[PDB]
Amino acid sequence: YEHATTMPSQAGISYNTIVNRAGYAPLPISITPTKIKLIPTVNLEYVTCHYKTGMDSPAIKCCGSQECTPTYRPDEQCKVFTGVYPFMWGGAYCFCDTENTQVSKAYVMKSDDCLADHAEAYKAHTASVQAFLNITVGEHSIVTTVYVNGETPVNFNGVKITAGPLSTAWTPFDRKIVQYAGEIYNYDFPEYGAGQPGAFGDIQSRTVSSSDLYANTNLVLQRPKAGAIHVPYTQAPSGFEQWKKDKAPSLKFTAPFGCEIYTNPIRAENCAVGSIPLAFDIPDALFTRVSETPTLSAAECTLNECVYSSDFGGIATVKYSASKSGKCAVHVPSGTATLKEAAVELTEQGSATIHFSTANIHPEFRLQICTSYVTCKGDCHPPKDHIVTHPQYHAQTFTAAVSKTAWTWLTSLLGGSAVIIIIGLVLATIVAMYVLTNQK
Amino acid sequence: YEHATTMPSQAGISYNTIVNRAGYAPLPISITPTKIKLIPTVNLEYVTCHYKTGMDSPAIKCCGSQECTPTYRPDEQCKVFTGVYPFMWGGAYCFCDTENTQVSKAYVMKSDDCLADHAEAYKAHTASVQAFLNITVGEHSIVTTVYVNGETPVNFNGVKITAGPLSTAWTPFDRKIVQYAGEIYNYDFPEYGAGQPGAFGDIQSRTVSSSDLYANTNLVLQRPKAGAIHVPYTQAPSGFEQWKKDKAPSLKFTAPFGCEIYTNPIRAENCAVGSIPLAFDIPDALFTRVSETPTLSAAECTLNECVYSSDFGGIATVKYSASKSGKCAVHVPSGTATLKEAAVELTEQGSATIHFSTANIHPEFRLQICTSYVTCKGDCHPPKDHIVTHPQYHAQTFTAAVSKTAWTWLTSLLGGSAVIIIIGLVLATIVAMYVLTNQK
Ligand SMILES: *[C@@H]1O[C@H](CO)[C@@H](O)[C@H](O)[C@H]1NC(C)=O
Ligand SMILES: *[C@@H]1O[C@H](CO)[C@@H](O)[C@H](O)[C@H]1NC(C)=O
Repeated sequence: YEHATTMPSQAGISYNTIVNRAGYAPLPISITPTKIKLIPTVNLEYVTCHYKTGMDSPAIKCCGSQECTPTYRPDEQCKVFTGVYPFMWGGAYCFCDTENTQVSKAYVMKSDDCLADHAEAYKAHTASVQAFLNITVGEHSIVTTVYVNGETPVNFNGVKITAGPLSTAWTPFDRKIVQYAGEIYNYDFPEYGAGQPGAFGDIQSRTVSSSDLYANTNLVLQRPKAGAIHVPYTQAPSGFEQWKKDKAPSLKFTAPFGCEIYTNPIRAENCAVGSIPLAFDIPDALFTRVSETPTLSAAECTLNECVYSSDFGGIATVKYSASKSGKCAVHVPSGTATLKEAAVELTEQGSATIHFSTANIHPEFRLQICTSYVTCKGDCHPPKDHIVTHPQYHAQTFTAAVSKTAWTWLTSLLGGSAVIIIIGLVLATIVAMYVLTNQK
Repeated sequence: YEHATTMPSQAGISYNTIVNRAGYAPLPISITPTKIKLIPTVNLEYVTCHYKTGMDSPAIKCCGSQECTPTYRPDEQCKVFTGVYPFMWGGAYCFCDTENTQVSKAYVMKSDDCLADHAEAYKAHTASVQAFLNITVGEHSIVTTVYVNGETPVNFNGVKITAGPLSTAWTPFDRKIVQYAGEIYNYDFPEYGAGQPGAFGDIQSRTVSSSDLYANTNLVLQRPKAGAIHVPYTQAPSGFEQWKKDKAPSLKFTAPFGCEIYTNPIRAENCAVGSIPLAFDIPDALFTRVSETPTLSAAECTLNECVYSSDFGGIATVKYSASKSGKCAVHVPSGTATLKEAAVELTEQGSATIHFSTANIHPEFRLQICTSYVTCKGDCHPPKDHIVTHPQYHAQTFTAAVSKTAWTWLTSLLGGSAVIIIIGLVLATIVAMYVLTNQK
């Protein structure tokens, strides 16, 4: 037997349904999502951190001249200044007043703290969805991680369940993300080998331990101060620190649908978007006979009180005269009310208490018990608190909260609109016939 | 300056271009794709090998009874066969004619050779195109790997180059692929936990070293033969061996467009499909004035010998009277002839030989020397050999091979009919005017 349903993607809220074969005991099914994870496929582009302008000692040649060698280091600048007269603590370092040269080199590498303070630039695509589910089919329970691709099955006690695919392809991440300090930022970082000075990714390394290091920090060399041994340089400040000075709140605080953004692996959790289409395959063995389950006779629903709040604010009592005791499944086929429980203990005679949540002013829901269907009615009152801290436990309709008196006005005004028109047409036809009869 | 072009995705065949500025020396471009890789993203969800049906030693009890231990191993089956009379090498085992019990249980494990002789099932999507290019711009050369996403740039001598994205999204790998013995198969394997007996994936392990194993092989325990201590079982023959028996040739032999399917990483190399858009950003320092390059005047192109073969069958010469010697670029802006080279040495006066490949019988191609432009015209003969081992080095048009006699026949059959129609219309108008004039 193949069953199909559609459970909204909302963690922490149960989803109870019932499988009704033509002549067999109903089968209760409950799916409880404890966590829904969306994990994009991310590949590392590069890693950025503060740079260090490590720079070689200035080689001074007296009374002569020097030439520059490349040495092939990231963003290396080498320059020879002629006419220096360097000084030390001991006195004048050189014995020629002029024609002394000083060659100064300045390169850039990753800082000493790049092994801990670095931001990784990822590219994300083709997100994959997983869900932690507590499933209960016909008293057969399981707690398992299901992949929400519409093909991977979770199987237990002969029952197969295939979840998904998620009705939406929306993902909180763009095509380029930046992960720093265990916090995902949605940033459009420069491509590798295309970084710019003063901005994110001015220095780039393919990996934290990688030997290669692109570096474009606008490094230039200035002439040393007269009578001083040092290598002056003026380059644009670190792009990593500048990015951190203003980077906007992370995806923890800006992701739509209230997603929770986590790292290792980069994932989103409890995104309240879309619905998961569930497909059950229940073997015929689990469908027992009607005589084995209690059979209900002479049952009626009484609505003790209803308050159409977000939580289970409504209650009902069913007067029942059952064939025997035992567990009995309860359900609401309509979408006008959702029960807290999908089962109830049932005695030979008595009354059963059922908690439910609804959004209707005047409920009219055709509740199902063991095999019988009892219509349950009543009135609801507004909840006593304006703002709550939990999501909505039901689903509303466009005509849910109209209430009887608004129906009365809308019908009287629209019906009265039609009645007067009908009277006008009747009078017109009558007088037309009368005039035609007046023709001699 | 930004120069955008396109290049056919055909490995080995050099693609030559000339970029012309307003009044500066033309700049040659030469791109040689040595190798083009298409690398899909693959997720491994299980591996499969030959199974080994393990089984415990039978537990024999004389004048007694035993109970089945709960199953805790892959496909474990346990049965307590009663009324056995085991018979060891040292006579009968039990002194008890009947009410002797034998517990026999069996289960499935991976074979001892699953570390090497296994096939791993991947899911493939979102192929990532890569290329290996020789780029030559203005006597500046670089051999590099270019990611054919339309954003990653390659830098050399101040020149930016961005290739891609590939004009087509075609990939030879299906959604589900299988790697075995270095060969890739487009196999629609069952999902993990859905393996069936006697078919590929009857036993499934998430990874090679994983401690989990899903086994479904119809293992069934049979009653032991009288007087024998052994565990008789029955199960479907291994699905891995059956798949190996009839699995069809791998993608290496069936992939369209002549792709070469390689492994580690799973990739398709040298597919003759699609085109790669190229975008060059050339710094303005590379362009030099026409005065520096050797300008040319008073030249004409004579076609020595043309054969429209796949290779460079056409040979022509240009009689040049250059202002000075040096390098000079040559290119055909049209597609009716592709030159062998994009550079030639010019003396003060002389003749320079050019090799070109054409697909048309009468090449009226508008050759472009570095400064002067020469129209080259002639006739061609068909090639001698029906089959060659080279790909086509030129691009053919729909009207390339129409020749002159067919043009005359077409411009006769069409055209003469239009002339006859014009004559008929003229005669009709003339006689209509004549008959209208004769009203009086
Ligand atoms: C399902 O299992 C989870 C984890 O053990 C638990 O938090 C949740 O309350 C369970 N739900 C039901 C209906 O048993
Ligand atoms: C392209 O690179 C390969 C590898 O170095 C080389 O064999 C080949 O000659 C190169 N082609 C050109 C035109 O430079």
